[PDB]
Amino acid sequence: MCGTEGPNFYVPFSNATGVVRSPFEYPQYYLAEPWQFSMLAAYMFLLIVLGFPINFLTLYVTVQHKKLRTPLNYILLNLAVADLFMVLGGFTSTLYTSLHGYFVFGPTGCNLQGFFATLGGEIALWSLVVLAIERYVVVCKPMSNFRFGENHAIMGVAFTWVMALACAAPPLAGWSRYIPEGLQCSCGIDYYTLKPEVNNESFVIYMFVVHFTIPMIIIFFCYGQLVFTVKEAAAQQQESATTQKAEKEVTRMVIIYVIAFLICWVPYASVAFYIFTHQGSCFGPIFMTIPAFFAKSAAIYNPVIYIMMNKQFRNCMLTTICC
Amino acid sequence: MTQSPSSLSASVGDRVTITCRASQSVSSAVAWYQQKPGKAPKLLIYSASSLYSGVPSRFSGSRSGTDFTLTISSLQPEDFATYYCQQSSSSLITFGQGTKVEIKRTVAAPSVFIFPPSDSQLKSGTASVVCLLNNFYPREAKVQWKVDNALQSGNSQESVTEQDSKDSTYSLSSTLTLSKADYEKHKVYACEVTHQGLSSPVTKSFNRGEC
Amino acid sequence: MGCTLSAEDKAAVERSKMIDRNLREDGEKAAREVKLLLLGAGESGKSTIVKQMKIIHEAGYSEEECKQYKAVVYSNTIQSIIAIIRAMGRLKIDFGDSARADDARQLFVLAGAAEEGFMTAELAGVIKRLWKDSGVQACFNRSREYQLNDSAAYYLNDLDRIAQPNYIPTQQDVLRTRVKTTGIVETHFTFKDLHFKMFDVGAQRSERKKWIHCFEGVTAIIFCVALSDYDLVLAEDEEMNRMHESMKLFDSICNNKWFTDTSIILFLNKKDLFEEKIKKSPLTICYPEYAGSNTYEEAAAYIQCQFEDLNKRKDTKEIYTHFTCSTDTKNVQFVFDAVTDVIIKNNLKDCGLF
Amino acid sequence: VQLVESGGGLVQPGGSLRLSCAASGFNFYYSSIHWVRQAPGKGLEWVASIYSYSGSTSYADSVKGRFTISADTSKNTAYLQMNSLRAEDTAVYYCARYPWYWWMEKPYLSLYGMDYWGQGTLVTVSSASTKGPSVFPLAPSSKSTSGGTAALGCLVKDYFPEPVTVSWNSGALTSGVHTFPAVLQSSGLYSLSSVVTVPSSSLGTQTYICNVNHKPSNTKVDKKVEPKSC
Amino acid sequence: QSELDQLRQEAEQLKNQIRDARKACADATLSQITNNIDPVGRIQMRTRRTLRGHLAKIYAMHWGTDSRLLVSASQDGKLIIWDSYTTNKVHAIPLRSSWVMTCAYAPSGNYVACGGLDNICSIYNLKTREGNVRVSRELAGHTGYLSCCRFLDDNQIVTSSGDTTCALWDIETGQQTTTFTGHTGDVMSLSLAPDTRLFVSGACDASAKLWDVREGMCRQTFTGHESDINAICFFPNGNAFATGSDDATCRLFDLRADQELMTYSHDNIICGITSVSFSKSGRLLLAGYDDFNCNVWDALKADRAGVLAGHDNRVSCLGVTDDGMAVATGSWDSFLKIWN
Amino acid sequence: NTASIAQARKLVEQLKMEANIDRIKVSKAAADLMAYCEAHAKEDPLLTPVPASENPFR
Ligand SMILES: *[C@@H]1O[C@H](CO)[C@@H](O[C@@H]2O[C@H](CO)[C@@H](O)[C@H](O)[C@H]2NC(C)=O)[C@H](O)[C@H]1NC(C)=O
Repeated sequence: MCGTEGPNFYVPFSNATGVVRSPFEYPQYYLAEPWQFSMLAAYMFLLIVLGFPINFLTLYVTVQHKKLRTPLNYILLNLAVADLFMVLGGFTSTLYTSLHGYFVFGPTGCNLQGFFATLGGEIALWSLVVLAIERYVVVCKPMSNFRFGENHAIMGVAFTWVMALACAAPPLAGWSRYIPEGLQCSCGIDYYTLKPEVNNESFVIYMFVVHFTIPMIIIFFCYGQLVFTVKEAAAQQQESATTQKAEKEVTRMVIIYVIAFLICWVPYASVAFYIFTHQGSCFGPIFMTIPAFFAKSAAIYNPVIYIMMNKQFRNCMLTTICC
Repeated sequence: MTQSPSSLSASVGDRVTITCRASQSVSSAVAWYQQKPGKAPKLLIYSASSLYSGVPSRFSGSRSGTDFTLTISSLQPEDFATYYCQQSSSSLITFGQGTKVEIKRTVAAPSVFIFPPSDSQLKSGTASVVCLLNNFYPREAKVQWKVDNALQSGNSQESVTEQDSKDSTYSLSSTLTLSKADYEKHKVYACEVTHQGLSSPVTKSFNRGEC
Repeated sequence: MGCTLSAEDKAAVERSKMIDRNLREDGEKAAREVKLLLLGAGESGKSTIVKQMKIIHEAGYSEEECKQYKAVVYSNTIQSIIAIIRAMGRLKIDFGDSARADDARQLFVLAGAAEEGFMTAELAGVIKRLWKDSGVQACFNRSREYQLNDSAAYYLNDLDRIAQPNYIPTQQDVLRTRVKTTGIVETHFTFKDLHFKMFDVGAQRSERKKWIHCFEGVTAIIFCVALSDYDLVLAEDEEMNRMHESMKLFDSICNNKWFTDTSIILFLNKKDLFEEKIKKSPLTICYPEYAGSNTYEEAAAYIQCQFEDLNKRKDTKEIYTHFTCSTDTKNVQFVFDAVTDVIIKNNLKDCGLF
Repeated sequence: VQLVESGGGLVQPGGSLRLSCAASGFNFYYSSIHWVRQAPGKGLEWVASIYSYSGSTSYADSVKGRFTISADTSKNTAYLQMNSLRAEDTAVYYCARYPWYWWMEKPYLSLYGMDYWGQGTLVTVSSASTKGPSVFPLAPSSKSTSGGTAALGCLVKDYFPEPVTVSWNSGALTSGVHTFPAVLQSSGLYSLSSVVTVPSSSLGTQTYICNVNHKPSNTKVDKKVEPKSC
Repeated sequence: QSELDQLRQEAEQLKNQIRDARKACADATLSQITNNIDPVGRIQMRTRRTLRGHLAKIYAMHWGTDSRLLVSASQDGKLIIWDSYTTNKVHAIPLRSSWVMTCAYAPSGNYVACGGLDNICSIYNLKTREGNVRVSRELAGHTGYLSCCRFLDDNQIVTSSGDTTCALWDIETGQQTTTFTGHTGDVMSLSLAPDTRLFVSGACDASAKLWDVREGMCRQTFTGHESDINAICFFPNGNAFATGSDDATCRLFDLRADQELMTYSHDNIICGITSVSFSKSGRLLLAGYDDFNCNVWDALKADRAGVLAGHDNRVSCLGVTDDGMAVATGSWDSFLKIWN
Repeated sequence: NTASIAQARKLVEQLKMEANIDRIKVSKAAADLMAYCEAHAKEDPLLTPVPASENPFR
């Protein structure tokens, strides 16, 4: 084995020289370059101070402006304030434990931080897919007999949070396990370390393969069908300039949704499958470092692009900051 | 064909409902007249809804089928008289039987007075014996009398005075028309009247032959 | 508090829930319904399109409708004869009937007008015996210039036939009874899963303030004119240009603040006769620069460029143009994909994507 | 306007009189005049009517076949001729005006009611000739209830005629009295009775006089009442 | 044919007689009389009840004389009868066409009548034994729309219409009795005196006529407005006549003085009048605006005793109850709010 | 052309009938207005506030 383990820790680096010690006892500064992790704590500070005021103005448009209320903006405000909750708890936990220099909170703190961070990423995913099918059913009109209301909206929110308890139930009930990863200042999920007690590999690859495969093909076929629908609708009409302006807008905006979503989410699943498949070799720390905070950069990357789309909220925020 | 009105009495400022129901289908040709003694009929409502000129807002009315309803709200002390229901839909013209309205009085103890017959009318050959029970409400009352320990019928007569404006009560006369020879054929008379208006009766026996 | 009137209160709550169910079904069937407004200038164009879309019905298909026009024909009968007698009473000449008993029959029938029941033989006998006086027809001659429904004598002779029970009359009595103009006529028809409701204008007013502001909520507007109006006479004076007030109507609707975000659909009814008068007469009356080119085909193009560019700097709405077609089936297609397209635009602007 | 009756009076059985009501200021050609019977003690019955514009008229069922009516529209005077009178026909006759047609005069709203009413007059049927009154005095007993009322009154039998005028007890006594209405007895004529509310202690000092005052019969009867022990 | 111009000169002579007489009645200063009274002070009212259920605008509202039942008419095609004390429905009534511009309620409480652009006014019986609401009659004969119509009595009703005329109707014969002509402009509103003998008719010719019921002759003309007239309200004794207008101004006229008394406006008030109603005292003036604010006016001192608000959309209808304890309002916000 | 001089005749006749009309002085009319306004201002239900139990709405 490439390293040592105990009740809840694992280190990939060799202990053959006998220098490795418990993560919460002594500072582990030989493991990586000092200035790089200090500097990444500094851009964590830059990222939280960058990320908060758009959320605050989102709260201000939420409370102040009553004109913008609609059943889909319940889903959008759920994404926003939910993202506030996860970024505050989990990400200020990361900032404080990075400020002390090493792992101070103990096991329970990063259990709590672990299901908050992971549940935050997946409720972001479920919010995106319920938004996608909601837009599809609204604009495309699959069957004549339906009109939009509050019922499927609150079933979408409740559906999202029972998916959150579905993701939270194995690590909380005693059916799964949380450990530190990478630079051991955050506690996510495991890829290599083997536990004969539970043998959690089969259902974590269950949830991995399901939660990876379903939403992307849903988004692809639904957005493809609506884009083709708008295209042929433009093709039969042929006189209104506003129609081809509309197909241009939905074309650019939909393809940037696909490339932005693809680029931000897919490499974490890629390295998850390749690391889970190639178990014979142990890899350097950067492979254990980049997908975590790159996924956190995707987590702060979601509100700007998914809020900015509506010109109503753009006019309200520009009127708000200009006055 | 005829029609069947109703009658009721009430206190000051009380709503009163008078109903005139018809026998067959009749259009809205109906009028209500007030008749107090000493006055001509006054027209109040014509065609069962519309008010006549000069009548205040206290009066109202309605039509439902053949049922007609008269409504008097915020009653005045001067408005007490008979009200007649009128039909004018065919060349034949039917009048109603008429109603009455009386003022409710606080209950009080009535007085019965026995008057012995004077010797002047007895020696004049014809006389009337009257037992006056006065100062009483309601209007309805019946008097019974015995003659020589036997009740007779057909020889009795009655009279009714109008309401006193001060005492607010009634005085009713019952008068017997009997010959002098029946008084030699008469020994004992007793007047006893019982009705709902009096709470408790009193017993009375005083016979002629005491001076 | 009594229990029984409290149960009447909760009974009013559940009956109020039934009322709420009626509001739910009525509000959903209103909210899914496609509403479109109808305007126009020429009577022949609007009548041509609405009679073109008209599908044939039977007047007497239902006995309940038969009861309906029994009530309406009785209403025109009794209302007609009472209008005749009061019309005689409004004359300053002393025109009474020879038979004095018929005046008692006339007062009796003025009493008989008020009941809600069925018609009896005696009243029909009254109106026929009064009708047998030819001076009543002389009063039809005098009252010809007054407030009266002009078919009235036919209703009385007809009612002489109607006196026998268990009659059923044919269609022309019903259709003749609905020969009237005023009021806005609503139509309901179905083409390819969409339910349409049209609201026309009776032309009752030249000035539009209150009823034009109450037409605010509407999906689309159909405006129809005859382009041939420059050769058509609509004048009480020398100036016969109908297109001036027609463009005054189009500019009046387009410049009204209430209809700022709603589109316009525009039709040109007459084209063949128009082409023959293009050969017969040049369109020099309007503008010379309009009549720069002799050729007949592009003469239409100027009309749609004028009516198209009369928009006042607004690009949220666009004026759809169409041409006359031999068959109605082609016409409803343009309405169909037009309203489908504008609904798609509204949903796109509602989603916030466009 | 005013509707004034004329031609009335007190009638014997077998006689006949002409009833009349004068029209004042209104058009008589366009209206109808109505006569009703007010029975004593009961309500109103309608009997006859005159219609001017059509000429036909309607009668009550019990009365038709006896009366005939005529009218002159030029003099504004309508007449009623009454024949074959019976003893039950005593009633007060009111002149009443109902408009049948309201449009041929002027354009007006529909109406259903009696607009103008006369003051009426009494017509009776009686075989009782004019007779002076027979007045029988009363006196209070000595054996009575102290605090009650003494019967100072007079039984006035077999008097004529009615209506009666309001004058009692020689002017000095204007309040405190109850006088009884007359009822029909077996002899066919009316009788009077009265009692005065007098305190029992005042019988020694104050006396009262029955004055039977009837204007048309020229009857002034001073009847003397005397105290007796009874 | 030139004689019409001659009688126009004589008419103008009668007009200068009018200005001389109105000057002779204009000698006195009203400001002294209004100056001789104490002010009232600030008034604060609160919304105690609100009403729901409508999916469309509110174009009509009318009170009953029993001060319990309120009737409100929407343009989605339904009438619903309200209970104001307990917030309960009474009846729900569908009608043939969704075009409703007016409503009314019976003084006796037995009838309700509505109408609109379809030229046909319908009167409905509420006390029918079958347990529903039935169409009794359909009155027609006008050529335009009818803006407002209200009961004077249960046997005869008055309508105003878009053919610039007014008409008296009889229910039982279903035929008009008396018609009133003489306007050149459309009739916009109607109000009748509590004595029921006189009703005045406003128009768009910036004029007002005083009409009589029995004699059929317009007796006095009131002119001097610069814009259209929307609402009318009578003083409770019938001796004062108040007028609303389009230019955010309101005037009061007198029948016996034959001159305008006081004009109400403000520099910051630029939105027109949609409804006018008095109170039982006549001291207070209520008025609706287009800019969502109903100002409460002092009639004598011509100052605003308070300002009420809280609606989101334009107010359409305003009224007071007969007993004087409540003011009801209606708006395009599809909700009703009563002020106490 | 005769219709408008007929309307001119109706105009001048209704104005001549309008000429003989009583015209009350504005002082005593103002006294009437202030007298009713003080009377039922003292009987005003919306100027004199209502007790909470005397209010039917509560
Ligand atoms: C890695 O392995 C080394 C073996 O050298 C562990 O070091 C020993 O730790 C135990 C702890 O009780 C000591 O008793 C021994 O003396 C240590 N051996 C030495 C210093 O040569 C070290 O703990 C391991 N690291 C872990 C488990 O994290």
